[PDB]
Amino acid sequence: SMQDPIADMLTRIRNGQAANKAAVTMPSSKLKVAIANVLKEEGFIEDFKVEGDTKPELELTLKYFQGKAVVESIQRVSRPGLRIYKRKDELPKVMAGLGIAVVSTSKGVMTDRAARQAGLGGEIICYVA
Amino acid sequence: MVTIRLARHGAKKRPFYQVVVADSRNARNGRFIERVGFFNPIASEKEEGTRLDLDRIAHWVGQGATISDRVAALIKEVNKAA
Amino acid sequence: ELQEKLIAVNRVSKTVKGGRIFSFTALTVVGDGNGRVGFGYGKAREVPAAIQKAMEKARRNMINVALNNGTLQHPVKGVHTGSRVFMQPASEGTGIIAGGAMRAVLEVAGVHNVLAKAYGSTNPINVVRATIDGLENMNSPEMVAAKRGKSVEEIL
Amino acid sequence: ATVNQLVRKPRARKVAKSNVPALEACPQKRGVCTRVYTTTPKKPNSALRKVCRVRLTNGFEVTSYIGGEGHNLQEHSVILIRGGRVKDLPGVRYHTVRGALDCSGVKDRKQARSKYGVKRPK
Amino acid sequence: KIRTLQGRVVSDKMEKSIVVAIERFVKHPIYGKFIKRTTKLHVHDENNECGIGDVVEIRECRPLSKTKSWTLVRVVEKAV
Amino acid sequence: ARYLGPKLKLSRREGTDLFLKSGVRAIDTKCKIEQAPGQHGARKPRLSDYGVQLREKQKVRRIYGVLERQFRNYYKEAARLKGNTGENLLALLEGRLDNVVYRMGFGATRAEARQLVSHKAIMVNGRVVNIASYQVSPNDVVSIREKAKKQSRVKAALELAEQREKPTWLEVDAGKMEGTFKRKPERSDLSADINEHLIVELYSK
RNA sequence: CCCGCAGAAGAAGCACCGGCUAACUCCGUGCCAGCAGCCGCGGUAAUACGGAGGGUGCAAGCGUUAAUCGGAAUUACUGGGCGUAAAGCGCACGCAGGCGGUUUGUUAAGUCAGAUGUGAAAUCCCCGGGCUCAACCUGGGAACUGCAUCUGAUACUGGCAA
RNA sequence: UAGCUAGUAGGUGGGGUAACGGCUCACCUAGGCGACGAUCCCUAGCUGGUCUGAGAGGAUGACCAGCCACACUGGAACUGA
Ligand SMILES: [Mg+2]
Ligand SMILES: [Mg+2]
Ligand SMILES: [Mg+2]
Ligand SMILES: [Mg+2]
Ligand SMILES: [Mg+2]
Ligand SMILES: [Mg+2]
Ligand SMILES: [Mg+2]
Ligand SMILES: [Mg+2]
Ligand SMILES: [Mg+2]
Ligand SMILES: [Mg+2]
Ligand SMILES: [Mg+2]
Ligand SMILES: [Mg+2]
Ligand SMILES: [Mg+2]
Ligand SMILES: [Mg+2]
Ligand SMILES: [Mg+2]
Ligand SMILES: [Mg+2]
Ligand SMILES: [Mg+2]
Ligand SMILES: [Mg+2]
Ligand SMILES: [Mg+2]
Ligand SMILES: [Mg+2]
Ligand SMILES: [Mg+2]
Ligand SMILES: [Mg+2]
Ligand SMILES: [Mg+2]
Ligand SMILES: [Mg+2]
Ligand SMILES: [Mg+2]
Ligand SMILES: [Mg+2]
Ligand SMILES: [Mg+2]
Ligand SMILES: [Mg+2]
Ligand SMILES: [Mg+2]
Ligand SMILES: [Mg+2]
Ligand SMILES: [Mg+2]
Ligand SMILES: [Mg+2]
Ligand SMILES: [Mg+2]
Ligand SMILES: [Mg+2]
Ligand SMILES: [Mg+2]
Ligand SMILES: [Mg+2]
Repeated sequence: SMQDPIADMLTRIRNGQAANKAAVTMPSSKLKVAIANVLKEEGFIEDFKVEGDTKPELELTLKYFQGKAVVESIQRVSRPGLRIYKRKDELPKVMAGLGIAVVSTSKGVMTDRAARQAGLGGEIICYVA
Repeated sequence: MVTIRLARHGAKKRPFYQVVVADSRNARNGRFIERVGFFNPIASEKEEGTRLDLDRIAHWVGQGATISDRVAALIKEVNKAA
Repeated sequence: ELQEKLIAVNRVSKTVKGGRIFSFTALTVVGDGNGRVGFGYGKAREVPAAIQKAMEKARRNMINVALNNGTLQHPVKGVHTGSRVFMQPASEGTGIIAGGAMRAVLEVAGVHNVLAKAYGSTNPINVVRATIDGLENMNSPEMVAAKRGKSVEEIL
Repeated sequence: ATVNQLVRKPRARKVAKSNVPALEACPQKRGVCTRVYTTTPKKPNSALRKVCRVRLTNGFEVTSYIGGEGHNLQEHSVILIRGGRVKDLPGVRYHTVRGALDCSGVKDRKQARSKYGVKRPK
Repeated sequence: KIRTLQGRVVSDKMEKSIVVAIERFVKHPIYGKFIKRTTKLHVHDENNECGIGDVVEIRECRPLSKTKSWTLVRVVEKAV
Repeated sequence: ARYLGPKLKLSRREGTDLFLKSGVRAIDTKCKIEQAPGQHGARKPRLSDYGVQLREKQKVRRIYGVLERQFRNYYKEAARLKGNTGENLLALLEGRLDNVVYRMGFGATRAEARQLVSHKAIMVNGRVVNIASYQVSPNDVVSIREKAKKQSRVKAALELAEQREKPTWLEVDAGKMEGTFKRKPERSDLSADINEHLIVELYSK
């Protein structure tokens, strides 16, 4: 079954970028929408929309720069099999700060840099590069 | 009996004493309740060579701890110095 | 100004009807010491012809690497076939710490300070291919900011 | 491989087996020589290799190779044996220390004297 | 405001006593997985009021028997 | 605990002048400098990567007259210290008392400076210091002792230091035969034919 | 510890030199004697055996043996695999266990933040001080990645309700 | 090594201890522990630490300091804070 819906979204992004698709769609959820906001604010995707009321569909427009995918690697870190939680002083930085790690803190999901600046730790959703 | 005495540390021929409060039954370098200073009998000039936390000494003496004669001499010398 | 190093020479055989025919291979790496490094293979009957064929091939087939003051921008992993290579930046004065095949390519490319490790097969031909591939797949703050549509400090 | 599987059965290192069990984690062992003889080597090499059967102080009975050119050893000679096996000689896993209790330094050696128990010539 | 534990009743057969499970959620030292761990305690309940399956709050006190050193404070959700 | 063998042998093996003699004579008129020692010196060596690292380490050690155990301790200290490990190792070597007295010129060679230090002829901050590996500090003043001031070797050594380049970091008054170690030398103040990075990697192995 | 006397005067060895691995020639021997950590050497030109000359590496030490970790990502949590190289149960049902689509509320167990207590001293680390230097000794700090209690946060996970 | 356990699990009362307590006894209930490894067998003093490792770890517990145990072997009490 679909035990990990967040990983499903990342995989759709990864496979769609590999297949040079203009946009990708997936069933929505507030956690997915909250991650998509972080991706857009960090410039890894162009834009996103939510469509429908009874079965909301989330749609992300992917992003290319030199006919190349902006998201080079995007991997799930905390997974249902093994949850990962970091304290404020252990928040990872990916690609020496060039990328981002999405961290869910008590104040909503944000990037590792923002959470570090806000002095919080939390669950590590994924690494984006 | 709680007592305040010197535990001999340092190297051969260069004694360095740790002023410690401890139960009288334990070994000289054995388990101690608290460390309250140090004494250096070989210290050169411009080195203090003797530091005691007088407040802690007073606290423990008020609880009834005895004082070794050597550390009693140190207290008097320090109180004379300042 | 291009700097060139012979990494490995090997003697191969063909086993023709009359017997074994022996020929030699070379492995060479050339670089400008300032971010351009290429490798050539080179194969010939005699060792001098082999090393010469390799160097000429290496002068072309050369790529550019976004170096950072003689050091890597960020940790990178490179895998060719059975060799997996890990290289991460280090502080000035650390030296180039790496296996022999990686040592030559990093020296010639101009990476003065790197910590490196080779996992899997250490076959020189594939190790060099894997480290070059890893170095090319290493982006810089300006190009990542341009790609992400922001400024450098906004990325920091 | 799965973490769940590892929690139920942790990874279990293979225990290293020693190659000189008679020594029993000791640098050298003393023993008396039961029989001194010469045996032929394995297939690639051809020579007469001098070996001795030794009963060690711990009960173990082993065969120790005698290095160097020439030896004065016979039955009831007490010797010191150290680890190390002469590859092309099946069964032999130890070397007798020359210059030990009864093994004597090889006569007229000049290079590598320390290995063969030869005092420095005057 | 005292230290206390909450658990579930695994057995009520003994007279004036019960055994409770105080299962806790802890991370594994090596692999990092969070695993449930269960600790069984023999608990004292005067009035013999605790039935199996109840959730109970317990407190630690002086030894009352060879194996029993905890006493019941109150039953939580007595329904079974 | 010291190299008491022939000195120019080492320079020939390393292929360069190691300043093991006073300098009154051309080293090439003193030996076949461009040929390796021994029966097989004529052969040009095709030394490997381990070979080149080893040769650089030996060059530095033979320049300063230091044995390997002490040299390895210097590397550990340099690695522990903050900053560039290679430049720290050269700063530590320069700080040695024998090198310092040789630099201010109270000695024709580092061995000659070593004998002067060993025979209680050198004072630092007015205290006679007899240890060759003593580490000198900035603002320290190193002086020749009074009884040893009348040594003809010391006078001749000062004249020889004239021909060599004057070290920037240390200021010397020859009339008083005393010098002040003003500061730790930087890398640029030292010779540019030392490949310290090779030594750092050699201990990385 | 300081001063004086005499006189270079009383004071250098051990391993290695085929490749890995820094350092090569001659003579003896002739699948013998022997060497050997691994690959291998030796059958009349041996840089691999034995001696010599030369050289390299360490040095009041230098080699050998034993033992632990490393290299070994060769138990792989970090950090591996399973078509043919070792490796998918012959197949299925299924209890314990592991995992759980979406929305709201509540809870605050995991998680996170802060505070408090404790985490002996020594040791390791940082800045210093004292033995002529160093080893050694020593002042202050950091650390002791832990545990418990209290106070807050509600994203995520869990519980409860819909 | 898959079952182990009759003072065994709990309760009431008496005795006992500096002190709570199957610590002991009588009566009563029939329990208790175990697949989150009981029981059985082999090995072993434990820790701060030491060594190795980039780290995570691995090996280890000489010296120094804390705690335990033992004093030819087995048992027992006496005196005493
Ligand atoms: Mg391999
Ligand atoms: Mg085994
Ligand atoms: Mg020494
Ligand atoms: Mg060589
Ligand atoms: Mg040999
Ligand atoms: Mg010959
Ligand atoms: Mg050899
Ligand atoms: Mg030979
Ligand atoms: Mg070994
Ligand atoms: Mg390992
Ligand atoms: Mg494998
Ligand atoms: Mg097959
Ligand atoms: Mg198969
Ligand atoms: Mg099948
Ligand atoms: Mg099924
Ligand atoms: Mg769910
Ligand atoms: Mg569940
Ligand atoms: Mg909580
Ligand atoms: Mg401590
Ligand atoms: Mg000092
Ligand atoms: Mg200290
Ligand atoms: Mg919730
Ligand atoms: Mg919830
Ligand atoms: Mg009573
Ligand atoms: Mg009773
Ligand atoms: Mg009890
Ligand atoms: Mg025992
Ligand atoms: Mg024991
Ligand atoms: Mg490792
Ligand atoms: Mg242990
Ligand atoms: Mg002992
Ligand atoms: Mg006793
Ligand atoms: Mg006895
Ligand atoms: Mg007795
Ligand atoms: Mg009494
Ligand atoms: Mg009594």
